[PDB]
Amino acid sequence: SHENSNSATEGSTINYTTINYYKDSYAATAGKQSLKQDPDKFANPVKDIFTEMAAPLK
Amino acid sequence: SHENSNSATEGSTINYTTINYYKDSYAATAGKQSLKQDPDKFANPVKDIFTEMAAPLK
Amino acid sequence: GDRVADVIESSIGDSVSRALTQALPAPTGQNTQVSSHRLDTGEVPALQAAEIGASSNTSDESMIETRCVLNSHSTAETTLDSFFSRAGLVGEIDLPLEGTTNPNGYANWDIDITGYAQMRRKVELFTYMRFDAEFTFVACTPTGQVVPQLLQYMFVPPGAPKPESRESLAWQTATNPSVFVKLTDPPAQVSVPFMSPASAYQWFYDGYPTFGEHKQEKDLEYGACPNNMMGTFSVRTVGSSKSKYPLVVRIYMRMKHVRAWIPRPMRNQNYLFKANPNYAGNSIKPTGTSRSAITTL
Amino acid sequence: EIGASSNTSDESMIETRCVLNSHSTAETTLDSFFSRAGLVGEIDLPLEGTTNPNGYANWDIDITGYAQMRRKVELFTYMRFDAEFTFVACTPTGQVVPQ
Amino acid sequence: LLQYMFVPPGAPKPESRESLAWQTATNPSVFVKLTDPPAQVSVPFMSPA
Amino acid sequence: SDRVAQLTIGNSTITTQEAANIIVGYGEWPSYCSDDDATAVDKPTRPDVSVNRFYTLDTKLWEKSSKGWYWKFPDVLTETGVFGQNAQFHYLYRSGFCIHVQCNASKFHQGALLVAILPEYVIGTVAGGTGTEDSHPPYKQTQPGADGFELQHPYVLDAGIPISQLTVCHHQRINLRTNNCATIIVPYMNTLPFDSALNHCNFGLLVVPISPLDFDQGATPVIPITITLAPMCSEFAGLRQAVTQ
Amino acid sequence: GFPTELKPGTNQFLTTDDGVSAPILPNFHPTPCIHIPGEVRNLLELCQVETILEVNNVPTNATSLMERLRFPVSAQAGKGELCAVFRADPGRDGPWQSTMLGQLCGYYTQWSGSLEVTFMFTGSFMATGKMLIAYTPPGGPLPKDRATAMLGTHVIWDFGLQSSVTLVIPWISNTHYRAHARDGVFDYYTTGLVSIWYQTNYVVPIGAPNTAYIIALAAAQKNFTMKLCKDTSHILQTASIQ
Amino acid sequence: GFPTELKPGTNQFLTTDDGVSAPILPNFHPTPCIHIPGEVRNLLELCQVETILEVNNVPTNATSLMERLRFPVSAQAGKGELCAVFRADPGRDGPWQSTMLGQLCGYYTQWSGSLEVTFMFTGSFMATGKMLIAYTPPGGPLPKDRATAMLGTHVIWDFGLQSSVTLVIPWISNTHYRAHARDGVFDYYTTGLVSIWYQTNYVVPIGAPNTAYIIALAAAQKNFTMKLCKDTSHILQTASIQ
Amino acid sequence: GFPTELKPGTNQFLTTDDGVSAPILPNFHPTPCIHIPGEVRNLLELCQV
Amino acid sequence: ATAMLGTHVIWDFGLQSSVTLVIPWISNTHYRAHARDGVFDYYTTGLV
Ligand SMILES: CCCCCCCCCCCCC/C=C\[C@H](O)[C@H](N)CO
Ligand SMILES: CCCCCCCCCCCCC/C=C\[C@H](O)[C@H](N)CO
Repeated sequence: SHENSNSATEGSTINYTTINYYKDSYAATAGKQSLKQDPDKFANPVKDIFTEMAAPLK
Repeated sequence: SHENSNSATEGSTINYTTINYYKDSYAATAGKQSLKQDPDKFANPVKDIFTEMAAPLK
Repeated sequence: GDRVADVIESSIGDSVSRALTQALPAPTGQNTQVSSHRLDTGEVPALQAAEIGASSNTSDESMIETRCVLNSHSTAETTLDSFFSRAGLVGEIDLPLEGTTNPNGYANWDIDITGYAQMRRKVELFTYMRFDAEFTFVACTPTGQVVPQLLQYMFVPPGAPKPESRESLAWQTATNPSVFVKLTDPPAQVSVPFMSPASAYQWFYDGYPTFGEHKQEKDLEYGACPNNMMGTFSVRTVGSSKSKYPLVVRIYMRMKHVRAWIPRPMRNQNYLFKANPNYAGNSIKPTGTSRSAITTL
Repeated sequence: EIGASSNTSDESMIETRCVLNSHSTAETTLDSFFSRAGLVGEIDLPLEGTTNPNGYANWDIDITGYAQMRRKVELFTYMRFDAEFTFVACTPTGQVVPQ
Repeated sequence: LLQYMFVPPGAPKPESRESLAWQTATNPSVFVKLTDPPAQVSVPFMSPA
Repeated sequence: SDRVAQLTIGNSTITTQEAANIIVGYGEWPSYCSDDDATAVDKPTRPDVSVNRFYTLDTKLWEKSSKGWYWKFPDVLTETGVFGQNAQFHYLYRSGFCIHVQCNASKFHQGALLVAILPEYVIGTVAGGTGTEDSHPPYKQTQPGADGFELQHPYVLDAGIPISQLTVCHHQRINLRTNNCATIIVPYMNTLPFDSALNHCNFGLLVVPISPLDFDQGATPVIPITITLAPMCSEFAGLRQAVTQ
Repeated sequence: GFPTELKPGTNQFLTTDDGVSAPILPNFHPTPCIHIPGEVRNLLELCQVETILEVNNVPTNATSLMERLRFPVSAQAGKGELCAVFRADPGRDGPWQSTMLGQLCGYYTQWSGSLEVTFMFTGSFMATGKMLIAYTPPGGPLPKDRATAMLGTHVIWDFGLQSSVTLVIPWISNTHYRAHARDGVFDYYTTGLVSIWYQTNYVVPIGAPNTAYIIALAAAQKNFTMKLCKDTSHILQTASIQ
Repeated sequence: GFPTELKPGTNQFLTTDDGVSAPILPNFHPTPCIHIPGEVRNLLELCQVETILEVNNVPTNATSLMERLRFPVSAQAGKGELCAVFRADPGRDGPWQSTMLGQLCGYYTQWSGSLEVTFMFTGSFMATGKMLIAYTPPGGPLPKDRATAMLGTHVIWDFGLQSSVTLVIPWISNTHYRAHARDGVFDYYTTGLVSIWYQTNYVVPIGAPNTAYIIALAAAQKNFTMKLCKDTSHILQTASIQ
Repeated sequence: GFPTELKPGTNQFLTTDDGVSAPILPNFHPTPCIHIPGEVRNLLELCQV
Repeated sequence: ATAMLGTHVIWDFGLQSSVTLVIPWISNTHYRAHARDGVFDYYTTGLV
């Protein structure tokens, strides 16, 4: 419990489930990540979103 | 407690008693199985069951 | 929008598997009850009909005069967990210095556990199997001598590039899993998941994997399930030069979390090939041994 | 032309059935894709020769000398990670020695 | 490297070093190096009586 | 109320006066594929009466020196009816079966047949006899259609596995003193919820005389055996042009 | 620097250790499992199924290997003759090797419980007869006559509608468990003999065939148990697979 | 002197072990992280982006490598001719190697789910036409005519305001997951074919050009998943970097 | 990577150590025990005869 | 093999010496007139 928060994800929205036997958090396991996706960020990056049914160009 | 349910029996009626030091459940021990039998499935697979005393062909 | 009665009263779309059976707990052997003489008509528990295809539902309480026996014998050793969680030889790879098989410091061995008869016949009792595994690599010299040598055990799944030599660039194991060991150290031991695209492996595939006309040219495809081809296990001597210790790696596989479906007749004839239930038709052997007369033992 | 991708489905384009997908998205994480130890360097300490014949060798850290791990990180432009290095020392023949 | 195989009654005894009973598919076996400590296995009460 | 049976499915009907009972294979009735178990998103066609009905393949003659025959499923029904066109026109397939085998003879004939269902009945070869050749069986012999193929070495079922232990699979016995029919109801058996009917065969149907037929001359020497089989709970998916093999 | 001391049993590979090994693949989730029918949960499901006990293990050539699954029943002189005899020892080399019970018991060293033997008459409907199927417990030599065999356990089976009788070979042993008999000292574990005698005769009218056959079908019961898994012995292999 | 016993799996380096290693630097706190845009959290974000599927993989020389990203559409004789055909197998050597889906799937061994193929018309506004884009499931040979191809899945696409249609190649497989097809036994894992046929014709007025081009753009869907990470095979390297 | 340090007394076989060894046979249940008469529980029963 | 595709029964001789085949009503029309040679073959019921 007494250990330095000094990994490269301290200050990230995702929470991990790690094992560590040291005071340095970057020595811990890779753990399990959170399963959260954002495909809209790369695949539909438009200011004015449009639906499936809507023909986009009116 | 935080570990992936990723063994080849996750989704089986039988419950195990395993030991694991990893997050991968397929690394765990073989454990103890449940002692449940179904000999009727191979030995008396008939639509119309008949008793011991009943002569089967009436 | 269902209106006619020929579709309201239907059983189409009934996905629930209707079973006649029910698995009940049998931790111990069945106990025996006390039985007496019966001198009655109508009820005949000894006369059966094997024509039905079922087995005899008779007892010894119905056929002899018995005593109360409390059976405390456990059914825990006939489980698949106990019957299969016993590490057996599934492969054996030689890395000689010279010769004809692998004289160039590396060897690929396509995974089939059907090269040694002792573990094959024990899994070929069933048609479908779904298990995790634990492989174990026992590396040594032909003489059994242990030597100070470093090895690399790479798993090459399907699609991935097989290594053509010892200094090939596939040994870099960036995404492929690999293991490094010294032979002065204990045997390696990794645990493996169920890695097939199907819900179970199957040692017998009655059919062809490819479409198209089936001639004598490509007749060797009969029986090949690609849902069982988990790939290739490669091994080299880690180095830029030729080793001086000949080596033999033996692979010992142990199942865990076993499930199995559809038992089969066990083989009574000798295996001859891998993934092929062929036999010598000239030398057919009975599955037992003989007598000279049926009245004399 | 908008630059976005198709928001279509198979529910909109064919007649489909209810499929309950129980396939996990846990193996496409960066944790799983990159937590696989790969070769990034290789140093030789020969006895004679031209490279390092004097019992020492310096190797400036760049993990861009072997194509298998390079191309896998050069898929991205920025990366922030901890690491775990592992040093597998041996003779050219693979022989292990007391050194 | 040695192999310590337990061959119960009924099971096939090995006739040579390269015999096929050493595959230890159901029989229990132990592999050891002699540079390592002595092996040590625990055993149950295995008699029919 | 057990030796008589009327099997009615579709526009077909089999009456029996000398039955034993009906075997339900592995204690499971045929069924349709759940949404949990399915993976293909296409909506499958479920034709309920045009393919779920009894078909009648051909007759085999039980002579004295008969050795046995096998029929591979669903190769029996790929050139027969509305079933065998949908199987051609589609890529996937899923059905159970109700097999029915008829052999009628007098009360002065005697004999027994074993009628067994062996899943994934892979066929072996004699390896040239010597055991040196890695020969493979032809397509005539692997998938022989509805005219079946006869066994050369029925003790080992032409696969190296013994006939004696075949009663661990489904089976009934046709004892000419006791019965002349054998009804086995088979579910769908595969690792996959769906598979192609033209490449993969799910099981084989073995018919083997364990006891030889015997009669005194004067009687009728011709004793046929007819296989009669119904798909059950059939499903098809993946529609493209028709292909035969 | 947690101090420890390494004990004997280190750096040994025991093939029957139920331990934790290291995974190769992280966050792998396997293909989900569907309902496949025929899930075997215990091998004592397969020991209760009746399979063919080949008593007539006389022939050796290729064509007559189908003769080995049925033993004949002709008409005799009515003097209570002997039809057939066979030992009741499953793991022993004989008729039971042709049975699943006799092949799974090779993978185990000790067995205990009652057995079933089912005989089915494969003759004409007009054929009729009666047979005495006796179980002679241990100590009993081969009986020379039927009056010596009835003293053991027996059934009398009249052919009729139901073509099948079952003889239960009951558990009679000094020991709780019983190992595999063979020649010599391991004769301590014999289960006994089973013998079949003509009670009356095999009676047949004009026209029907004067000879029939009986098919034996052996199994086990709900009280059967096996123990101490080994590697089988009554099947061997010529080396050099492929 | 806590007694222990060392098991197999000791002194081995497995490259895929998620364990604890020893730090070199104590009490090091790294540089804090800022909001950088474009955080990738899963690679199935990059499999849903449409990238160019180069069907016209005919040229080989240097100048005509830009010809390989668009396939032409001229005017025909109206007999329902064939324009183009390509397999629907992403991991297989062909048009999909030019796609991110076809390059990330090389790093995995098994895939499952539906695919998208988007075709965009790059012709004149006065140009008009109709095409049939068929998906022929497995078993289907190469269709010789359009009437054989409509029996599969298909769309009919009329050029107009919206220059783009999408064909969803739906998930039709016996297996839950599907590995990488190739010549021989691994043809069990083929996904099928995709073929494009002139429904009517490519109609054009006076003055406008008598030939156009179509640009294919392939992606995946929200139900797509990959499994069992491996090392890619359809890119190799000549050794001796620098 | 739980750090440990190995102490003296390692890789030694002491014949009088009451420790845990590895089993060869999993899920083996032995033959049950009956009432046999004459159970010796201590050798100071036999020194009084 | 061509005839089983229609409606059928399989009849085993035994105790009950009689089977019945129901020829079911399969017609496009509600009512059906008397067949004969020529145009009135539109009203055939089939074969047995
Ligand atoms: C670091 C090395 C790890 C090696 C892991 C190897 C993975 C093997 C998984 C087990 C596969 C089960 C056996 C395969 C199937 C059958 O034996 C044949 N292919 C079909 O007859
Ligand atoms: C006791 C020895 C410990 C050795 C520790 C080495 C520290 C290395 C930290 C990882 C650095 C990441 C990779 C470096 C950046 C890039 O590869 C290149 N420099 C830029 O192309």
